Amino acid sequence: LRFGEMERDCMIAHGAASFLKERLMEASDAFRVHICGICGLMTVIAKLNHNQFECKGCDNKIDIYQIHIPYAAKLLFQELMAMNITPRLYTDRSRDF
Amino acid sequence: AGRAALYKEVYNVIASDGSYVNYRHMALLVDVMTTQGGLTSVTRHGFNRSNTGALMRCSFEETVEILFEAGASAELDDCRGVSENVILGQMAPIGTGAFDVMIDEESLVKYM
Amino acid sequence: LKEKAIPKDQRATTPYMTKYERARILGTRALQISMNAPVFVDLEGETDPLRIAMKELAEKKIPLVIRRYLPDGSFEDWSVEELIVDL
Amino acid sequence: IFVYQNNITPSAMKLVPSIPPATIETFNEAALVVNITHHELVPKHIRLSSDEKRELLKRYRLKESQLPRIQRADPVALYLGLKRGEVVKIIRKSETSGRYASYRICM
Amino acid sequence: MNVSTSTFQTRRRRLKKVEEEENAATLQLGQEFQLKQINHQGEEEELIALNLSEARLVIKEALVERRRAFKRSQKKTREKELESIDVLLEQTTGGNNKDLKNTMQYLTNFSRFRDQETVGAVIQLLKSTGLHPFEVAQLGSLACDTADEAKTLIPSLNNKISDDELERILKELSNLETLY
Amino acid sequence: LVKALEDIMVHYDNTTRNSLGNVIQFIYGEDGMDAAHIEKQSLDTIGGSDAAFEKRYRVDLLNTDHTLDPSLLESGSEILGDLKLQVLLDEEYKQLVKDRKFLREVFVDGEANWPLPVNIRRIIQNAQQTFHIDHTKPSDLTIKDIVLGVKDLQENLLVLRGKNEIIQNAQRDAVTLFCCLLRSRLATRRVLQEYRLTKQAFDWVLSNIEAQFLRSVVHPGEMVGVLAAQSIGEPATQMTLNTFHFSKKVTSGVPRLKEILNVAKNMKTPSLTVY
Amino acid sequence: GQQYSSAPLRTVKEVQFGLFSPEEVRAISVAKIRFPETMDETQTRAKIGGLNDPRLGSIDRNLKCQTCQEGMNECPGHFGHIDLAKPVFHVGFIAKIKKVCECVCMHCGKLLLDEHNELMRQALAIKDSKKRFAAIWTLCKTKMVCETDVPSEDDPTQLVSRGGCGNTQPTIRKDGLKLVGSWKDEPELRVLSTEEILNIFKHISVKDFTSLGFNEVFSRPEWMILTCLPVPPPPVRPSISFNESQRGEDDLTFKLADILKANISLETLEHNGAPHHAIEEAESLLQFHVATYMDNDIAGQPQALQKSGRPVKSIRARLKGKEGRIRGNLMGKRVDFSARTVISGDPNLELDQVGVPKSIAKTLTYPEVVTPYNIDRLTQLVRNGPNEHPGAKYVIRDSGDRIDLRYSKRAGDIQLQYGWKVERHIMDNDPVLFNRQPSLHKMSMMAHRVKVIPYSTFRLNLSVTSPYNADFDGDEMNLHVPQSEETRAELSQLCAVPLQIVSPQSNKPCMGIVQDTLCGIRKLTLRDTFIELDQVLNMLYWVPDWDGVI
Amino acid sequence: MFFIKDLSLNITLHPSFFGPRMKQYLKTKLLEEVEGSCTGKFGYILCVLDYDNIDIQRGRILPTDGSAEFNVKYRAVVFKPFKGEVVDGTVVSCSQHGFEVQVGPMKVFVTKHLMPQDLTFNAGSNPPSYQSSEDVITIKSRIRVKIEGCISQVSSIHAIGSIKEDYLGAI
Ligand SMILES: [Mg+2]
Ligand SMILES: [Zn+2]
Ligand SMILES: [Zn+2]
Ligand SMILES: [Zn+2]
Repeated sequence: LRFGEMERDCMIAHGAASFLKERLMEASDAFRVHICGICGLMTVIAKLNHNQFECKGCDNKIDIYQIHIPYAAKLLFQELMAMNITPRLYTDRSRDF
Repeated sequence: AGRAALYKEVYNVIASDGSYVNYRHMALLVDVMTTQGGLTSVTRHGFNRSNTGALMRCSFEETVEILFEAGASAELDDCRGVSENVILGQMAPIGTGAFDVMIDEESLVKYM
Repeated sequence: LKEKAIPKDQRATTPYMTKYERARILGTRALQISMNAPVFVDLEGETDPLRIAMKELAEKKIPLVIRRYLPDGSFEDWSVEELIVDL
Repeated sequence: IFVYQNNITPSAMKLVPSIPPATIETFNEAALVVNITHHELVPKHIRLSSDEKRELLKRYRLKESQLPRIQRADPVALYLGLKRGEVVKIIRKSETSGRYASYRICM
Repeated sequence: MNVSTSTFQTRRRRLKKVEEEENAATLQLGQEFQLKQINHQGEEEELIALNLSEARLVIKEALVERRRAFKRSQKKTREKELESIDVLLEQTTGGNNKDLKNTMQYLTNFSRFRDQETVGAVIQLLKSTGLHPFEVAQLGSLACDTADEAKTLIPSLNNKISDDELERILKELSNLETLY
Repeated sequence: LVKALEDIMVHYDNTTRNSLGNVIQFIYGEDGMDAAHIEKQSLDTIGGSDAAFEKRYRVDLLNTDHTLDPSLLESGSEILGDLKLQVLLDEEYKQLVKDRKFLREVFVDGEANWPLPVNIRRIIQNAQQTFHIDHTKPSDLTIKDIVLGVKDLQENLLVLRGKNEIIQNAQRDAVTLFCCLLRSRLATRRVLQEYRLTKQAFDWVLSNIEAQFLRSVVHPGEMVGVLAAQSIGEPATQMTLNTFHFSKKVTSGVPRLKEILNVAKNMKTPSLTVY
Repeated sequence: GQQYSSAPLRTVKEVQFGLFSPEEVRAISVAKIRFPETMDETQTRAKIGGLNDPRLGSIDRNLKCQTCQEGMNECPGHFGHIDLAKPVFHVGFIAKIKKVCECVCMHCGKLLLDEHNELMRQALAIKDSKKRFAAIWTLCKTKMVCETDVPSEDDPTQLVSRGGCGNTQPTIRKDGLKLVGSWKDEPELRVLSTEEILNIFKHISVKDFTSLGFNEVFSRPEWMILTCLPVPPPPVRPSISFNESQRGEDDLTFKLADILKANISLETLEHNGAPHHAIEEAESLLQFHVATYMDNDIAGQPQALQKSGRPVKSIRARLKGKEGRIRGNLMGKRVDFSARTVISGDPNLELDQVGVPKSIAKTLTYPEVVTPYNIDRLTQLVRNGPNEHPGAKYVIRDSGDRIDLRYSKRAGDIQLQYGWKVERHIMDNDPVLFNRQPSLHKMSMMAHRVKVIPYSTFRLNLSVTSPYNADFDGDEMNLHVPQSEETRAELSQLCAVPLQIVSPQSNKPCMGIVQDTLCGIRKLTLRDTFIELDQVLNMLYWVPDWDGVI
Repeated sequence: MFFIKDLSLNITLHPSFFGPRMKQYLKTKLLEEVEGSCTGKFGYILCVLDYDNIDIQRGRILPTDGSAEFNVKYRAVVFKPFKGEVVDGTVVSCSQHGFEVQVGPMKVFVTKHLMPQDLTFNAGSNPPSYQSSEDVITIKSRIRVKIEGCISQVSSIHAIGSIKEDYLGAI
C-alpha cells in the first residue's frame, strides 16, 4: 500500500520519528552499501566474507563505512552520478552550527 | 506593519468560511513569509530559493534543476532538514528524534 | 570541541519530561526489555515489555539519560530519574 | 538630513557617501507629511547598542544570520536611521501573551 | 577496513589525494608518530618512545595491575624472569595474542638495563641530550662503543651532538649496563 | 504550505526555528503554549462601567461602607482601619486598574472572550464541589493570604527558565496576558465575596493553576511547521466559495488565499478603507 | 545488503555535492566500455567484454559479480566509462557554461572585470556563493574588451597595467546545444568549439573561479564539459531478461549504446580520412546523444525518439517529481505490513478500536522476540499454525534463516529458543496506524486497538467518522502494522485516538457525538421523556462502568 | 622506537549486557578486539595500559535496535617498524635465499645479497647456516639488521633488512 508524501506529513506532525523511519526503510526498501571515507561514493569493492574492502583510485582499504539507506536513495545516487554529479556522503561533520 | 496586514488577510480568508484556526497557525505562516526582511512567497520562486538543504529543496518543484546547481556550486547539505533524513532512511531530528538517549553505567549499577 | 556539554549548574530546559521523551524512553526500554535486557524493577507478574518499561519508569529505575541538544549543538544531559513526569 | 522638495540631481547625489565618518540622509519632503510610525499597524522599533546586540546573540546562541532581518530601505529603518548590522527590537501587542518582543537585524 | 581503532589526531582528508610521504630515520615517522602528539585530555603531549629495557618495565607493570584488578573482581632474574613473565601472560592475556608472548620473550632476552632504578637513571642521562624521542630510545635500546658506531646506526644524530659528548654518554651507559 | 514549513520545530530553548536554525518566532505562538491546552475565557476587568469595576474589585478597609463585612472573613471585625493592609489593597487595585488600561490597549474593540491556557472558572467550580463550600460561613483567609498568595503564584508560572535579563524579561512578556486574567479572577473582593473560598480551597486553586499552567506549555520537538501548514490547508479544502451569489464585493476564500500565498502583485480586488 | 560486514556502521551527516573530474571517472571505473553490444559474442548468450560485462555486475542469478563476487541482492553495481572522441557540453550546465564565457576573456582565461572597478569590489564582496556569480555576471556581460591597462584607485590620469591580453570579446548566443560569438567592417561570426571553451576554463585562475560560483576541489568549471562519460552499472538500467531465448534491455542501455555507436563513428572519422566538415556532423551527433541521455525534454528541439515513436526516458525524467525517485520513491513509498479494505460503521466498538477482518489479521504479522515471558505462549501460536486465527507464519532463528510454517517438515516440532523471532498474527489490542487519504491532518492517521472480527470490512467507531472525514458510501481505508516494540510505543504513546480527541488546530475537540446518537440524545434528554423500570434496568446494564446502584 | 599511543576503539553492546558488570564486559571486549591486533597506522597493539582507569564514556543507544555504542578511550604499547630503524634480533629460519630474524612481534628477512660477499650459505649443516671467514650465522644467532623497508599485511608487518653496512652483522 502507499505511504505517500502526505502520509509522511502526518507522521512528522505527530513527531513519530521512529515509526516514519520504520515505514520508509524496514517496511520497504532498506539497503546496505559501502561508503569510501575519502571520496564518499559507493565505489567500495566490498568482498565481505574475505573481509576485503577497497576503493581503487583512492587505495582506500582502511577508511570504509557501511550505511543503511533506501535502495531508491542508492539508485538516486547512482542516477545523479550517471549525469556527472557527485553526491558525496560523509559520516562526520565539517562545518558545525 | 506589513506582517500585520498579511495576518489580517489570511485570517479573513479563513473567517469568511466561518471556520476557526488558532492564532499561532496563521501567525507562523505569516511570520515565516516575513522574517527574511520583506514578502517571501510560498512558491517554487520564494521559499524554495532559500539557503536550506539541496536535497530538501529538490523535494518540491525544481528537483533536477536544483541538484544540477548543487554539483556545479559544490553545496554541502547539512542533513538537518526533515527531507534529508527521509531520503537517507535515517531517524529525522523531529519530535522523538530531537534528543539523544544514553545509558549511564553509574545509575545502572546503582539500580542493581 | 567538548564545550558542547553544558554543565549541571546552568541548565535551562524543562525540568519536566517532553511527550516525545516519554514515548521514546518507554519504547527504547521496551525494545531493550524485549531483547532480554536486565530488568531493574520487580515485575509483579508482568509480561509485556511496554508494561514492564512503564513499571520501570514509574519507579524511576530506568538507567537512561536524555541528551537534549540545542540549535547550536550544545546539550544538556538530563536523567530519566531526575525528570518530572506530569504528563 | 536633507529634506528635498521634488528631486536631487544625480550629480549632487555623488557627494552623499563622499564624506565619511559623517553619514548623509536623503528624505523627500512629500513622504514626511505623515509620520508612518504613528500608524495603527506600525509597532515600536528600538535601536540596540553594540552591547545590547552582542548580549542578544549571546543569550539566544545566535549567528547574525539566524536573526529575522529588516531592509535598510524599510520605512521604520529610514526613520530611525538604521545602518547595516544595527539590530532593532520590536515590541507589539499579542492576542496570546500581552506583549511580545521580536528582533530584526539590518540589511 | 573493520571496526578498528581511532586516534586523537584529527583527519581533515576531504577528497584530497593520498599525498602521504616516506618513513625513514630522517626522523620522518608517520603523521601518526609525530613529535607534537595529542593526549586523551586534548592537550599537546610530546611523543613517547621506549628503549627495550624501559618497554619491558611498562608491559610487566600494566599486566601486573590487570592481575590485581582481575583478582579484585574474582571475589564479588634472566631466564627465571622468562619463566615468570609467561605465568603473568597465562593469567592476564587472551592466549590468542602470541605477539605479546613473542614480545615479552624478546624484551626479556634483549633488555640492556633490568631493574627500575637503572632505567630511570638511563632516562635521566638521555633526557638532557634534547635529541628526538626516537634517537633517545635507539641509544638506550642499541649498545654502542665508538661515537661512530652510534652515529652510523642512528644516522638521525649526525651533527645533533659532539663526537666526544655522545662518546661520554655511551661510557655512562655501559657503566649503567645491568649484569643480567 | 506543508513543503514551506516541514523543518519548523520548537527547540529546547522554547524558540521556533527551521533547518538553518534561523529564528521565526521567539516563543511558539508569541506565548510558548501548546495550542491543545487552550480554551476561550473572558477578561472581566476589560468591559463594563468604571462604576461596576469599583463595585466588583474595590476593597477599602478605611471606609465603613467599602470594607469586607465580617460575614466574608474571620478578621473582618479587626481588619477595619488597618492602614498597613490598606496599602496592599491600594497597590492591588492600582495594578487591577493598570490591567484594564492595558487590556483595552491590546483588545481595542472591548472583546473579552480570548483563548487562554488555564480554565480558571472550572478550577474554582471544582474547588467549591471538592470542599463543599458553604456560601454562609466566613472565610479563614487573611488579606495577606490572598494578595501575597496570588503574587507568589505568578512567579511559578514558567514558560522560559534562564538566569539573565533577556530571558527573564521574555518570561515576563509570555505570561503578561494570562496574569491579567489571574489578577482579574483572583482579586480579594472576588475570592471572598463571590467564590467563598477557604484557606484550603484557595491554596488548592493556586496549586492547580500552577500545575495546570505548567502542563499547557509547548513540548520541545513539537513539529509546528507541519502543524500550522495542515491547520490552514485542511480548513482551506472545506471551503465552498467564491463570494456568495449577489458593501464591497472583495474576492475571498480559495481564490483570495491563492492570491495571498503567491504574493500576487496584480490582485483581483484592490481596495483602500479610509477612516 | 543482508550479510555481515566488518565495516563500521555510520550515518550520513553531510552530502558534499561536486562534479566528476574526468580523472575520477577513470579511477572509479571497473570497465572501459568499448562495444555497443550487450553479449552473444562467440555464440554464448552471456555478457560481452564491452557493455554490461561482469566487470560491472551480474545480469543472471549467477553469484558471480566478477568484481566483488557477491551476488545481485548484495552487489550495488560498479561504474564504467567511455572516453569521448571530442568534448561535449553537459546539457544541464549549457547556460552556466555560456554565462562563465560571458564573464571571462576568451583568450587568456582572466576574469574580464578586475578588483580595480568599484562595482566589482561590491559584487566580489558578496559572501553568498551564487548571488556573487549573479552580480559578477551582470557586470561582466556588458564588458567586451580585455583590459591591458586600466585607471588606478590613486589617480585616473596615470593608468595601471592589470595584466592580460587586449582581445575583443564576442556577444554569445545559444543555438540548440552550441555556442556562437559575434566579435567586431561587419561583425565576425563563428561557432565556439567545446575544445576551445574547455581550454579557456582550464586557464581560469583558482582565485578567479572561486570568486565565481565554483570550488577548487569539488566543482571546477572545466568539469562542466565532459571528456570521460561514466557508465552506470546494470541495476540503474536493468535488463528485464524474460525467457532463455529473449532479453529486454532498458532505455538507458540503448541511449548509452547510441552514445557509444556515435562516439566510434567520430573516433574513426577524425583518425582516418577526415572530410572535416563531416567531423563537425558526427561531433554534433555525439553532443546530441550525451545531452539527450541526461535530458530528452529539451527546450525547443526534437525529442530523441526510440524506434517505436516513444520519446526515450532521460535520467532527468526519472527523478522529476510526483512519481520520480524524490517525490514518488523517497518522500513516499509502497510498503509491506499494510492493508486496505471497505470501511463500515460500528456502534459496539470502543472509540479507539479498529475492527480488523480475520483474513487481514491472518496475513499481516509481528516480529515478537522469544523471551521467557512469551516463550510459553509463542510456542502455542507456532503450534496453532498459519491457518488458525491466533497463529504464526514464520519462526526466524538467530542464524538469520526463515522457517516457513506453511511447509517446514519441522512445523509441528519447532522447539523455540530465546532470542529467535516468532512472526505471529496480529491479535486483539495490537496498536496499528489507521488512515484515510487525503492525509491533510495529524488526525487523518491515528493509532487504533485491533479487534479481530469476521466479515471483509474495517469496522470503526462512529464518533471518529469526523477527523478521518469518512462516510460508508463505499469508502476504503489503510492500516499499517508497526514491527518494533519501539514503534508500537510511538503509536500508543503519541498518536492514539484518545490523545487526538482535543485538536490543536482550533483549541477545541475534533470528535463528538454524531447522527443516530445525536438525534437520539435530544429525544432522550427531555421533560416529556420518562422510562419504565424494565428498560431503565437494561439501559443501566448497557453502561459498562455502572456502579450497580439503581 | 616501541611507542605508547593514545587510541580509542568504538564498541556496540547488545541490551542483554546492560547489567551491572557492564564496564567489566566492555573493558574485556576492548582487550579482545584491540590486544595482539596489528594495524598499519599504528602497527602491533601489544598490551593495553592502565586497565583500572579505562575511559568508557556514556553509551548512545542506537535507534532501531536497543544496542548501545560507547567510545572506549585508552592507551597502549605499540610496535611500528621503519626503514632505517636498526634492530637487534634472533634468527628464526635460514635458506638458500637468506635468513629471517625475529624482532619483538615481527619478522625481518635478510637477502643473500643484502649480506657481505665473504658470507655464504651451507646446505650441508644441521641446522643450515651462512658461514664467513670469521663468524657463522645459524638458526639461533643474534643479528643486528638495518630495516631496509616494510610491507604491512593483515595482522602482520613484515620487513626486509641488511647486515652489509658497518657495525651491522652478527652480535
Ligand atoms: Mg464517497
Ligand atoms: Zn574513494
Ligand atoms: Zn559487484
Ligand atoms: Zn585576455
